[PDB]
Amino acid sequence: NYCNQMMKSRNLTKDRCKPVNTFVHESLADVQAVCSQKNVACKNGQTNCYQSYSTMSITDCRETGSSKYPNCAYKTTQANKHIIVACEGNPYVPVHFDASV
Amino acid sequence: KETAAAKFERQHMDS
Repeated sequence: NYCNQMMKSRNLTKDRCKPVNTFVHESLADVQAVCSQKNVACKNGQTNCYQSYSTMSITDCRETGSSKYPNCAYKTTQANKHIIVACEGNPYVPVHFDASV
Repeated sequence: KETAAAKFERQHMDS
């Protein structure tokens, strides 16, 4: 599936099976734009988290209960949700995916 | 290695 294939491709499951990962089907320019949108608190108290005004197409890849390295396995869940990201630096850009509301 | 903004893009972007 797409998630086994994408996780492979991006070096996310070559030396370890990453439990969860979300891929955003939007232009980089448009996800970077989220850092200047709705400011919200992060799960850890900090407030350098922002929520997109709109929903974006995303694919969540959850590892199964059975999957073990080196044979990783992912459940593919496609959706459209408001992404929540944390931003840092200049230019202020996303560095961490905080969630999908 | 790579910066945090680069890793984010490699891990989460799929335009």
